[PDB]
Amino acid sequence: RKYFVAANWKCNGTLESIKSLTNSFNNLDFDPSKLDVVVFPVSVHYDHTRKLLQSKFSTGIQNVSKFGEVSAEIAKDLNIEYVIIGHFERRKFHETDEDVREKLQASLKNNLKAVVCFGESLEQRQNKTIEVITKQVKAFVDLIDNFDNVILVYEPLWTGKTATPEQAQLVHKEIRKIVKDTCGEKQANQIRILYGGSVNTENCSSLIQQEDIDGFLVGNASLKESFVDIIKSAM
Amino acid sequence: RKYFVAANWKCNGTLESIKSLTNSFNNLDFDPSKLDVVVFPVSVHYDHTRKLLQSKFSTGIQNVSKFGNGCGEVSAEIAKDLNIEYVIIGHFERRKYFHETDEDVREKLQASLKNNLKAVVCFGESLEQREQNKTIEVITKQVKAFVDLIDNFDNVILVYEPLWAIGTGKTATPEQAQLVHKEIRKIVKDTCGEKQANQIRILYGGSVNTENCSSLIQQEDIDGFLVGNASLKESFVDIIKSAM
Ligand code: NA
Ligand code: NA
Repeated sequence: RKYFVAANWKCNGTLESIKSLTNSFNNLDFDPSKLDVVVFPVSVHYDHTRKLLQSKFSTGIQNVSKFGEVSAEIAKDLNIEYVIIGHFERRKFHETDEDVREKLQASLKNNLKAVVCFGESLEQRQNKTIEVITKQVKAFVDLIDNFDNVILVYEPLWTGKTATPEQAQLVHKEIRKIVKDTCGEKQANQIRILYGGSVNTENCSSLIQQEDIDGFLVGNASLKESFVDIIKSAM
Repeated sequence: RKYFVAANWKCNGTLESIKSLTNSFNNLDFDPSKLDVVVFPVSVHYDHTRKLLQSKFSTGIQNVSKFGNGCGEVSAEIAKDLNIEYVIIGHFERRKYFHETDEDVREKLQASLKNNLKAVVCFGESLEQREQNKTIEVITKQVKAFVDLIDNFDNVILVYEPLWAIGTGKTATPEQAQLVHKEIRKIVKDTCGEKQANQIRILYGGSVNTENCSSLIQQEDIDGFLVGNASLKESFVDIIKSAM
């Protein structure tokens, strides 16, 4: 299964900053049949970003409507390949597990690929981690039609605490067993589970080495040149 | 006051349908020094739309974040960097489906005006509110939530959305609309002064079609429209024509 590294630029960038940053990304020699690399710019930067990045990179948008909203139909029509669903920022705009299920159903009926985010809070980590994550995942997992095309992301919302690569691997493990339980062992073995906590050039190798971590959804470190080194950890 | 006609495409369009629609719009001869016509396409259609439209049309986006730069949001800063001239704030759909509050509207307007954007600011009362004689109460509270932020009164445009006559069965008439706009205008007179109240554009944001536009625009305190699905049509040109 293909490792997958994603740049979530969140609400950042200017037309010049994107030219320079996409240029440095372009400089990276990687094989896209080996490794998926996905850039998620702000909506109004999408066409600019998609033009500038080479075809070896995929692109997506950071949210999609279950119905100011970008509909899945509109994304389909523009050849926009990926959408992010359920990012904790969106949940903390009050997005619920039901909204996440319903966005995924909308995206999948339109031939979109989805990067779906979940994970447990500090308080829930009352030893409620597998419970919280089993509920979050069961809320949408039955919708998955092709297990190459839905990418899960564990976001350790649990603050002044840091997650170790061991603690990440343990939650990945249990997500892939939730999937195995709920959908089958071959499905679980197919699905990419990315780490979506704090990822930088210094801890990325320790995480990608982990048996159940297949890449990353990267926030602030993906606004820098050196994001190419996070990609290189996955090469 | 120049009249002001806005096309809110809401969640609609493809690339070819936009090429076709923008071509029809470009065929209309109006004087943009006498009439403001603003198109608000979906975010991912903005670049395409702005290229296809002639300069007589202004453009904008349908929502803006209250947070600056720092998932899913377009900041006022990013908009200003893209030379996006207008934003829509407070549309009923955002108040309904995203829980947008009067506080969010104020902060969005604050972020917008600090970044040199012009703002189309929507408000309006529900059926239940109107039935309890709360029209004036609710509109006063909604307008007072942001009205002290307005500097140049050409650069903020108010929109009355009669939620009570949107998907309720109920229809509003032009007299009913005019009465509300007059009340809105006195709110602005009472809070910012006579000159500012007579400068500000107040649009009707209820159901606007080829059928009703002229009945609406002719009322004294109705200065235009924020038009939804009727703006996804070539005959949007005839709505503009009533304001010409
Ligand atoms: Na791995
Ligand atoms: Na009038």
